[PDB]
Amino acid sequence: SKTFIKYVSGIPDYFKQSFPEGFTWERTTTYEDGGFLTAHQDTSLDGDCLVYKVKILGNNFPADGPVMQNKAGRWEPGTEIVYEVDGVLRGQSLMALKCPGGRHLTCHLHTTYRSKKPASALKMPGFHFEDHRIEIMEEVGKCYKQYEAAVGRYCDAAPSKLGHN
Amino acid sequence: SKTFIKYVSGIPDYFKQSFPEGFTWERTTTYEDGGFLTAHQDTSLDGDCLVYKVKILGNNFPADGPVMQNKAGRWEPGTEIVYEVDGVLRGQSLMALKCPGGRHLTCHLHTTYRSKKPASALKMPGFHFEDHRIEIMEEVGKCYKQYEAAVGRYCDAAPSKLGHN
Amino acid sequence: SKTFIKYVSGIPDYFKQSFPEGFTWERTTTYEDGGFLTAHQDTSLDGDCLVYKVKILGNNFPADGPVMQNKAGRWEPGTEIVYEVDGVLRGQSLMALKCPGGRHLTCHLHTTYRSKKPASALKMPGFHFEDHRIEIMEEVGKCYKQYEAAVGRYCDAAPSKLGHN
Amino acid sequence: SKTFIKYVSGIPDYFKQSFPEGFTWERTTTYEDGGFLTAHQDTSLDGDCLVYKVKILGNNFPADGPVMQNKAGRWEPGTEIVYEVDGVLRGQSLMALKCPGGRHLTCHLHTTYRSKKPASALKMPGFHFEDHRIEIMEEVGKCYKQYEAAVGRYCDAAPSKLGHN
Amino acid sequence: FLKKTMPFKTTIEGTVNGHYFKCTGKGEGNPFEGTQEMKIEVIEGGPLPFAFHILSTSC
Amino acid sequence: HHHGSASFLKKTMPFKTTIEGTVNGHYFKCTGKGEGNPFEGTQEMKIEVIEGGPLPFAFHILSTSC
Amino acid sequence: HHHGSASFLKKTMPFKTTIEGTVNGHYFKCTGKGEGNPFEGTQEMKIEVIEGGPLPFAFHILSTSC
Amino acid sequence: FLKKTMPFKTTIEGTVNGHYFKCTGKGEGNPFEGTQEMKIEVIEGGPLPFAFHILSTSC
Repeated sequence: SKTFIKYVSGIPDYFKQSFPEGFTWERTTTYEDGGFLTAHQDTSLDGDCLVYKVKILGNNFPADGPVMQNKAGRWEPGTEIVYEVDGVLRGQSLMALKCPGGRHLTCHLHTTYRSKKPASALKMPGFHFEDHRIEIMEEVGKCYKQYEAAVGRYCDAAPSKLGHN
Repeated sequence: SKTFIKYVSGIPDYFKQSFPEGFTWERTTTYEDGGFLTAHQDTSLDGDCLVYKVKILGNNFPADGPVMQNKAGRWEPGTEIVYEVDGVLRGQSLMALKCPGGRHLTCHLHTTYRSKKPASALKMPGFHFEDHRIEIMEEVGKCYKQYEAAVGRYCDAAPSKLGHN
Repeated sequence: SKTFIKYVSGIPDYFKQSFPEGFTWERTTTYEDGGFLTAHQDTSLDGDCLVYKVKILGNNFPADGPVMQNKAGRWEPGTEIVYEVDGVLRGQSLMALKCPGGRHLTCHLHTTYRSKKPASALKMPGFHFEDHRIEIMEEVGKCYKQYEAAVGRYCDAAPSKLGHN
Repeated sequence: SKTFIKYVSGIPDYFKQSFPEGFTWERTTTYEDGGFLTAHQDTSLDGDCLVYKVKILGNNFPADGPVMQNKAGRWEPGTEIVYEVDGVLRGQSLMALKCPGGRHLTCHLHTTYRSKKPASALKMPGFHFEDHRIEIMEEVGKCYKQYEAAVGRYCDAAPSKLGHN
Repeated sequence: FLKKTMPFKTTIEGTVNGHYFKCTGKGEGNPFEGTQEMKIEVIEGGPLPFAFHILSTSC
Repeated sequence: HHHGSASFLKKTMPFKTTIEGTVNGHYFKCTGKGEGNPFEGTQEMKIEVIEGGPLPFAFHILSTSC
Repeated sequence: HHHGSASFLKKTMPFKTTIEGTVNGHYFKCTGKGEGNPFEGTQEMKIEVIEGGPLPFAFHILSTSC
Repeated sequence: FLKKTMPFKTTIEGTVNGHYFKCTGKGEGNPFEGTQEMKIEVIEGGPLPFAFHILSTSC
């Protein structure tokens, strides 16, 4: 849900710039224990309402793993690298499930974000970071409440000695 | 289309044993240049007619690569390792596109095959190999003819000095 | 060179705690275009001097890639996830080379850090992030000057609504 | 130990053609449970004696996995794809440990083979398969006897309807 | 066209390890502040036999 | 065991396919019709793209699915 | 072509190996001695761990290197 | 045992795509502030035929 990002340091906002046409994204997440989760998503704006349509194919989750045992715990926060490739945006990130007990199961996200504007119409962001925190606020197998906060930034914490972002 | 395999050496045929109920399969193929192709498939039998229903999500293919350029050449033959896990079959294999320039682009298939029969009604095969050759015999971007030959076997070419399969 | 990290929020310092015995680390870096770089390192303290001994095996770098063409550009900053596994620390991170021209080549780092103290002697850090910026300050193929800044932290930028780090 | 291969169907023998100078090889093996095994090897010929010099770095093997527990069972046979790239040979293959409990642990080999002859003095083989069977015939943790049989071939089991190899 | 607070809605359809499911969701967030929250309901294939967590980055 | 000889096995079996997908944002649908020899391990089919044609990517990525 | 018949090929060739490595922090060294049949594609060797023994990991991870 | 500013030294030995090299290096940093700098010299196998960058996280 990439419309909701606080960008700092003047980084252009590929997603907000995409309206009113909208954008799509596509991703495969590779889990360290063999699972794969692939998704395609369409984001549109219907009046005042953002509308998401998502298609999902997940496979190869081990029967004995945290995912299929529905003992996955909670996600840690994470940081995505986001950069232009050909004329769209690529993202990659590592995420980690903190299983009940305190141990972690990691995965790797591979994403392409596609504006429905021509990139001639867009101000493309340079390489940057998108921090996220996703929290399952309530397990109300059937009804969940989920929160996310996201920030798009450069590496402020370790500054350049050479003028670089 | 795993119903059409010639199994030698008495290897049990998970797929043919699964009828009349049928089976499903699921796969993610990871391409060495970043592409992913994910599929879910259902195999059913209606009278004498085998019925395949396939869902596909592909993503992250590079714009300048042979897939999005539609300059993929032909597949080489390949060999899948097939083995039981948690009462289902896992498969993995490496495939390679021979591009018209003669170079190759490889990919890695990660599959699970799921009978609709309970494992208790099945004779599971041990670890073995499934050789395939897929040929696009004609492009009659809208109509294609494809052939496949497949063999399920042990390693006869390099035999054991101990009597292992 | 993990002794040089500014940790915030009271995160225990696995590396500084390891002295005077020291620690080792081991890593494989997987590049998106097929290269692999594996390293083993020993860190000791000889009086007032930190001493590093490193062994490297790199392979499969494509002849036509940025690494072998010695057109790699500069590293972007990055963020490592660091967490305990069995009784040592695992790290994983994504890094990106910004090639001359402005395009990026990514890789994935897979690390284990091993104190030479028994982990009964150590205060283990929970899951956290280590931000880094590595800069080649001077190319003085034979003599380089390199700077790094590193920070060990939690996700301050996107706070928890649930009490979590 | 690639000098010992039975090549059929007239496939050129990159390894035997490389003498008397010899060849090197380099590989990273990625295990599905996180381990990596990297090697560099030199192959020389001194009179009638083949001389192998091997460097190894292995890392990230899980403490509770079959490798660090020394409960690995036996390798299954396997098949490598071998093909030219940039005037050297690439290999890739999938291997599987059959643990004493009957389950399998897989790994993926990524290899480059480098003749010490210039490519101009060599007849390069086309894409083909190298079958192997490795057997640890005895553990006489300090003395081991290992056998291997290897065959270089095309796909005869599933032939082409077009005359391709 | 965007606003400091915006609603959104989702439909998700999928198969995971051969299990079909469908969800709908509704939420709201502050796009420029980068915060959002939603409720996701499994309308087909519930109760999910897999951890919802693998859907978190999609919903 | 049990089928006696190959004379008692089905020699050929027909199949039909429906494929729906998205690749790099591009939606498509195909139908297919084929036949194979179950015990000889051979088969051939025709695949027709009925929506999203002509495909803007190599069909090859669909070969193991169709 | 050229060698006439198998009677003119070397039937067996000996080999020796030195292996040095670190696995999960554990240093070791091995020597080996073997023989193979180059054109029949078969070979066998003995591997001795001379430093870092008994190995604290499965030898199997060294099989394709030795 | 550590100090607000500390020196360090390195030896690196490796093979990359069949090319052998050896380096030495010397540097100094502030361990608690998380900053450091060093000079790396290729003493064998130079000039490297590969980008030094692949050694950055090791040196």
